[PDB]
Amino acid sequence: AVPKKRTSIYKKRIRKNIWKKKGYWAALKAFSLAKSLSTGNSKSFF
Amino acid sequence: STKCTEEWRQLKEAVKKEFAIPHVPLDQRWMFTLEEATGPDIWNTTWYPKSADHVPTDKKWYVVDATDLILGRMASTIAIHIRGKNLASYTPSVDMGAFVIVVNADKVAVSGKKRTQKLYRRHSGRPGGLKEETFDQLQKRIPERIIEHAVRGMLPKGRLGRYLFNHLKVYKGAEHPHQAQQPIDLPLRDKRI
Amino acid sequence: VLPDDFQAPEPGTPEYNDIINQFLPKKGPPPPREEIFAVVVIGSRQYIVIPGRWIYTQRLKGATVNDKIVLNKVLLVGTKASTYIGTPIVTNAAVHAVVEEQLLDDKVIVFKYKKKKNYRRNIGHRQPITRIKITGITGYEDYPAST
Amino acid sequence: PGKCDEITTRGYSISMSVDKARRVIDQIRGRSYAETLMILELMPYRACYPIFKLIYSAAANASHNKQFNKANLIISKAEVNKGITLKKVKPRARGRSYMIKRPTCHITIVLRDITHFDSYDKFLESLTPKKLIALLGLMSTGRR
Amino acid sequence: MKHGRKIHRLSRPADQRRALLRGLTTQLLKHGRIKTTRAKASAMRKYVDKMITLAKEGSLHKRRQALGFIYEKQIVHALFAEVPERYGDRNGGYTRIIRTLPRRGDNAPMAYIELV
Amino acid sequence: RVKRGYIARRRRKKIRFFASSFRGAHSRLTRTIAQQKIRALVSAHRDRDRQKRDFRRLWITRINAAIRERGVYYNYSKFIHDLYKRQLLLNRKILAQIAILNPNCIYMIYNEIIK
Amino acid sequence: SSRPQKKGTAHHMKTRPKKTARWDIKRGPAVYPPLPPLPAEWTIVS
RNA sequence: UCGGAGAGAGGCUCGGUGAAAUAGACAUGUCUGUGAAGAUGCGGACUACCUGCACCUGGACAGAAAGACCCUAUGAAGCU
RNA sequence: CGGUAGGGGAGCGUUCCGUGUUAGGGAGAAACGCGUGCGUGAGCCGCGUUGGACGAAGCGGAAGCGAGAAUGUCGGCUUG
RNA sequence: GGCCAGUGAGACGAUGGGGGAUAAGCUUCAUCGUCGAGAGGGAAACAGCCCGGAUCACCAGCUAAGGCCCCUAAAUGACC
RNA sequence: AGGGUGAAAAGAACCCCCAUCGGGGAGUGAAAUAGAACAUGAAACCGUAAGCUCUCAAGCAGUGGGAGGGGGACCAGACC
Repeated sequence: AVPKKRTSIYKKRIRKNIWKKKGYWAALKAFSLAKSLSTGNSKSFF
Repeated sequence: STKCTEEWRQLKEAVKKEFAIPHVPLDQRWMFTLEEATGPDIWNTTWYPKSADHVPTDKKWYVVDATDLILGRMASTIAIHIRGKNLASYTPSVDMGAFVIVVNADKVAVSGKKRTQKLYRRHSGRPGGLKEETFDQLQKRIPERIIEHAVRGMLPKGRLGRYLFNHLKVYKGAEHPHQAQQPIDLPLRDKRI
Repeated sequence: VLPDDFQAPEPGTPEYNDIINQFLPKKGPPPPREEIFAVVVIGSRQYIVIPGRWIYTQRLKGATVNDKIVLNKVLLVGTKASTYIGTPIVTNAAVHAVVEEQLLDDKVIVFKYKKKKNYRRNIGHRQPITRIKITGITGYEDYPAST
Repeated sequence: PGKCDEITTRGYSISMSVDKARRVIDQIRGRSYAETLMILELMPYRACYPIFKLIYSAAANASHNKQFNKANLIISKAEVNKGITLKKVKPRARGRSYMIKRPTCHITIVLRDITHFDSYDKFLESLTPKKLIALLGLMSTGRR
Repeated sequence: MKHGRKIHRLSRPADQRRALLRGLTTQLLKHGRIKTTRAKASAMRKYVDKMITLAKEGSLHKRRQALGFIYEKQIVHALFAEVPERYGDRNGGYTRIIRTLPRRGDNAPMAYIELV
Repeated sequence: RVKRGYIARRRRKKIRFFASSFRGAHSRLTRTIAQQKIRALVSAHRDRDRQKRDFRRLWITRINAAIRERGVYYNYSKFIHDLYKRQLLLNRKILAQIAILNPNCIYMIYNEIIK
Repeated sequence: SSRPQKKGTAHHMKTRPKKTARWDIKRGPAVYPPLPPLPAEWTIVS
């Protein structure tokens, strides 16, 4: 359970950039919702 | 603006033609052009090949006929061409070799009792998977793995013998589908086959 | 504080293409030295020598600067058509050379350490080398061996 | 310096973590003020709102310090750095005590108008370099 | 595995889920338009369609089951005097699930229930 | 008589500057910068003596592969048979260099070794 | 059983390469005839 | 035997806050052999595209903690 | 002219002191960072759109005088 | 002799033996070789086995031990 | 345990973002990259931009050779 050693700058920038790329994937969805929130007949967002 | 990428690309290719020089082949070649004696001292250092020396387009092509040829000495004389140790341009760090083609893999001779006693066993990672498999079983089943197993242990199994492993073209039929560079037959130096 | 402007001198672009196409390429001819080639033996080691070449070698026992020095220990002198295979030396041979100023080459850090047996030695070595420029090769017109 | 093109806006050490501010700041890089205006209206992050406050107070800065428009204005770099981290000695069982760090950011966002010349043709002229300083202000692949 | 278990259970235990259903459909019948989460929205949709069509046939048994389900007293008797005059001929589909922005603090997918 | 100093940082900054392009904490982290200076210098030793040995090996196999292109069984050993019997003192395996820079001249070498 | 396995440095006195052919021990290096001494390496020319 | 289903709190995902023991640097395969006699690091062969997520803990002689057992100290102390 | 434990000889560096209110220095000292330079090396010398007031060499002396290790120790910041 | 240190745990290999079970990479001695304190080459890897004693440079040559099919330098060398 | 903005608070009038904190102009100052966390600011650590390069690959991450590519260049053969 206890880690034997530490990680490099290598593997950490890989994992942190996979985390922040996983943050990248959930804003073109927000760009699509922000673009559909604009002028148009949409039956949502009262 | 497609003309930026296209026209500036052709300007970069244009100054690639203007600044840089081609690399002449090593055939009916003297020591130096008079430009080359002004350039680097490529004489007193050991000659190292450039990218225009190991192009896979103008490599040699060899065809043996493995009918009634013994396996291991054929594998060694295929190895000595698959490295490039019959060329004076032999550097053991680049791919100076030559493509070879081995037709008639189904009729490869062996000496003694190889056919019933020599085993091509293999194993996956888990225990109890060691596959009992003898020479006549492959030669009945898939014959072009015989020679392909003989010469794979003849080449330096790093990143570079793995690249010249693909130069081997073994076919079990009497005819090969290659008409690449009009493949000249392979020269032998082995008096005992 | 603004975007600056368009500037208006009303220029006309010269598209004659007889000045820029003269300016951008360069005409530089290599000097034709001659069609000759030798292999000298200096110290112990042999050098490919052609007339005009800034070679490096060993001699700093004694040799003055800018001196005119004949390297008469020649084997395998070769022209464009024929070479002269030297039974050991080609006779009456003379590679005229210019022994130039003496040099010290790059530092070769000879640092030795064994293991936990605590021993380490930083020393350095500047090999006393000599650069030689080549004038011309002569005295080589015996026993031709062209093929 | 780009000859008077960009607008640099710094930020206080705001009371949040640097890494989540760096995913929400690595989203909005390269996109202009309208797209970041509509995305940071609707991004589901708590680190979204001071970033949107600094973009809004950065382009309003770019329209009041300079005199630009909020449509031809792309985010240039938007770098987020570390700040001061507080230390919180929080007790935990079996007589132990853990340092819980309260992290702060340091946001510096640079904005970029297009103040262009848009020259007619490409063809090089190796004459009058004291005009070649002014005619070329921001281009690519500089030879010699 | 959940093959064919078509009950929609929330993040709450069973009796607390029943009280969430009854209270939220009660105040849904009180105000008409309401802000829920989407799981709570569909969970209101089934039960409030059951309560519109329950007092559609305004007998005493339907009124007593309907009064037994809904909390408030004076809202069941304001219901069967309203649903045959309004929601006759509709024949199902009494609501609308207009979604909105997520909630600040949870990123909870947040919905909005009509009566149409 | 306090003696706080800076000489460990110049002592250490020189070794820091030598350890460039060492791929990670061998290029940044001081307590490995030292032992990569050390192991890099002994790597320079053994690879220098074995670059003498290794280029000897390379010229041997290069002129062997040049001589074996005749087809008739003339090995590299027989080229030295009739390279020292016909008195050619010590061409120093630089005929493996002009064997590719001047292949007609090495054909003149070998074709005068035959006669 | 009672046959001892040959361990390290007893493995080295047994399995080292030994050229146990009485011919190949007799071999001395080859002798070529002596040559006249090579001339000077260089010469002062003034 | 011989398990099976269901309800909660965790676990999984999202949004907030956010540690810890550990850590020479880690570009951190399997078999087999060798070696301070139990090797990802040495040798030969075979096998493996890179990199995550969720579980399991066989190894890293895993973490702890200068072995309570054994012995040594011209040690300490209690007791007889 | 390999070298552990170890012995001897010769040197570099640091801060202060004598020369010294030294030469030099807001026309940029010390610092910090840099080298296509020199040394057997400890190091010197030179260059800096950074910094802003001190301080060399030579000939000498004195040390809280030189760091990679002490489950060292004190601050800072990582890993997980 | 003067001043002044370490060391006093050795290990394997050949021979001469004792203890053992002429068992142990076992234990104790006597002469010697190596390692310790010894790099390089051969031994696949591998302190003690063979050659061999590393001041340094060379993109020099000849050899010892050992090798000359390929991986990997040199003979798919010759004759019994 | 926590010292040092300037020489002098001359400590930022006024405009914009704006609930503040903060930020940008302007103004003071020789210096505002001396802005109150304020003097030189190094390493670990976290980043962003530019050049080359990694997704059939076994490696104490080097070193010797160096394919291909990039940069300034002047002893254009050199250097990184």
